[PDB]
Amino acid sequence: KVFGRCELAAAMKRHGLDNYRGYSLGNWVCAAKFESNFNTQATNRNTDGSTDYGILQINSRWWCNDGRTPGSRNLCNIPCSALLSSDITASVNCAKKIVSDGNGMNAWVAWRNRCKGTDVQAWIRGCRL
Ligand code: NA
Ligand code: NA
Repeated sequence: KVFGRCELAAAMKRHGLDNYRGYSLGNWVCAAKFESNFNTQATNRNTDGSTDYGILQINSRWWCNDGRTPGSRNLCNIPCSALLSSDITASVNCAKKIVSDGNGMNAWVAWRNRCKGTDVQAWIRGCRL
Protein backbone atom coordinates (compact mmCIF):
# COMPACT_ATOMS: atom_id res chain seq x y z
CA LYS A 1 0.00 0.00 0.00
CA VAL A 2 1.16 3.52 -0.84
CA PHE A 3 0.00 5.89 1.91
CA GLY A 4 -1.10 9.45 1.44
CA ARG A 5 0.84 11.96 3.53
CA CYS A 6 -2.01 12.85 5.93
CA GLU A 7 -3.35 9.30 5.89
CA LEU A 8 -0.04 8.01 7.22
CA ALA A 9 0.28 10.82 9.77
CA ALA A 10 -3.12 9.80 11.16
CA ALA A 11 -2.19 6.10 11.26
CA MET A 12 1.10 6.88 12.99
CA LYS A 13 -0.65 9.17 15.45
CA ARG A 14 -3.19 6.47 16.27
CA HIS A 15 -0.31 4.08 16.94
CA GLY A 16 1.29 6.42 19.50
CA LEU A 17 4.24 7.70 17.44
CA ASP A 18 3.33 11.36 17.93
CA ASN A 19 6.04 12.69 20.27
CA TYR A 20 7.25 9.17 21.03
CA ARG A 21 10.63 9.60 22.81
CA GLY A 22 10.28 13.30 22.02
CA TYR A 23 10.02 12.99 18.23
CA SER A 24 7.09 14.97 16.86
CA LEU A 25 4.84 13.36 14.25
CA GLY A 26 6.41 15.38 11.45
CA ASN A 27 9.70 13.57 12.03
CA TRP A 28 8.16 10.14 11.50
CA VAL A 29 6.29 11.17 8.35
CA CYS A 30 9.41 12.83 6.94
CA ALA A 31 11.44 9.67 7.61
CA ALA A 32 8.82 7.45 5.98
CA LYS A 33 8.76 9.75 2.94
CA PHE A 34 12.46 9.50 2.26
CA GLU A 35 12.94 5.90 3.38
CA SER A 36 10.14 4.29 1.37
CA ASN A 37 8.17 7.05 -0.39
CA PHE A 38 5.23 5.97 1.82
CA ASN A 39 5.21 2.47 0.21
CA THR A 40 4.78 -0.37 2.70
CA GLN A 41 6.21 -2.85 0.16
CA ALA A 42 9.54 -1.09 -0.29
CA THR A 43 12.63 -3.31 0.06
CA ASN A 44 16.29 -2.47 -0.52
CA ARG A 45 19.35 -4.74 -0.31
CA ASN A 46 22.45 -3.44 1.48
CA THR A 47 26.09 -4.10 0.63
CA ASP A 48 26.53 -6.29 3.73
CA GLY A 49 23.85 -8.72 2.48
CA SER A 50 21.17 -7.43 4.84
CA THR A 51 17.86 -6.01 3.53
CA ASP A 52 15.67 -3.07 4.59
CA TYR A 53 11.91 -3.62 4.78
CA GLY A 54 8.77 -1.59 4.65
CA ILE A 55 7.61 1.91 5.32
CA LEU A 56 10.47 2.67 7.71
CA GLN A 57 13.06 0.45 5.99
CA ILE A 58 13.88 -1.62 9.05
CA ASN A 59 17.06 -3.65 8.64
CA SER A 60 17.35 -7.47 8.78
CA ARG A 61 20.83 -7.40 10.35
CA TRP A 62 19.34 -6.39 13.70
CA TRP A 63 15.60 -6.13 13.81
CA CYS A 64 13.79 -8.84 11.86
CA ASN A 65 14.39 -12.29 10.40
CA ASP A 66 14.35 -12.76 6.62
CA GLY A 67 16.08 -16.12 6.73
CA ARG A 68 18.96 -14.94 4.59
CA THR A 69 21.00 -12.59 6.77
CA PRO A 70 23.70 -14.77 8.38
CA GLY A 71 24.40 -14.07 12.04
CA SER A 72 21.65 -11.53 12.32
CA ARG A 73 19.61 -10.75 15.39
CA ASN A 74 15.84 -10.56 15.32
CA LEU A 75 15.38 -7.95 18.03
CA CYS A 76 11.79 -7.10 17.11
CA ASN A 77 10.94 -10.82 17.01
CA ILE A 78 9.14 -10.85 13.66
CA PRO A 79 9.58 -12.06 10.12
CA CYS A 80 10.73 -9.15 7.95
CA SER A 81 7.80 -9.81 5.63
CA ALA A 82 5.43 -8.72 8.40
CA LEU A 83 6.90 -5.24 7.94
CA LEU A 84 5.57 -5.05 4.38
CA SER A 85 1.91 -5.22 5.43
CA SER A 86 -0.64 -2.51 4.65
CA ASP A 87 -1.22 -2.61 8.42
CA ILE A 88 1.73 -0.60 9.79
CA THR A 89 1.35 -1.94 13.32
CA ALA A 90 4.38 -4.25 13.22
CA SER A 91 6.55 -1.58 11.62
CA VAL A 92 5.54 0.98 14.23
CA ASN A 93 6.06 -1.33 17.20
CA CYS A 94 9.49 -2.27 15.91
CA ALA A 95 10.38 1.38 15.20
CA LYS A 96 9.58 2.18 18.85
CA LYS A 97 12.19 -0.38 19.91
CA ILE A 98 14.72 1.02 17.45
CA VAL A 99 14.31 4.64 18.45
CA SER A 100 14.67 3.73 22.15
CA ASP A 101 18.01 2.08 21.38
CA GLY A 102 20.16 5.06 22.33
CA ASN A 103 20.81 6.80 19.00
CA GLY A 104 17.22 8.00 18.63
CA MET A 105 16.08 8.66 15.06
CA ASN A 106 19.68 8.93 13.87
CA ALA A 107 19.34 5.20 13.26
CA TRP A 108 17.50 6.20 10.08
CA VAL A 109 20.09 7.61 7.69
CA ALA A 110 17.46 9.37 5.58
CA TRP A 111 16.06 11.09 8.66
CA ARG A 112 19.48 12.25 9.74
CA ASN A 113 20.41 13.50 6.26
CA ARG A 114 17.08 14.85 5.07
CA CYS A 115 14.74 15.56 7.98
CA LYS A 116 16.88 16.40 11.00
CA GLY A 117 17.06 20.15 11.56
CA THR A 118 14.45 20.93 8.91
CA ASP A 119 10.95 22.26 9.38
CA VAL A 120 9.39 18.82 9.88
CA GLN A 121 6.03 20.23 10.97
CA ALA A 122 5.48 20.93 7.25
CA TRP A 123 4.95 17.19 6.74
CA ILE A 124 1.70 17.23 8.74
CA ARG A 125 0.46 20.69 7.75
CA GLY A 126 -3.08 20.64 6.39
CA CYS A 127 -3.90 17.22 7.84
CA ARG A 128 -6.86 16.67 10.09
CA LEU A 129 -5.38 14.91 13.08
NA1 NA B 1 17.86 -10.78 11.45
NA1 NA C 1 16.75 11.20 21.28
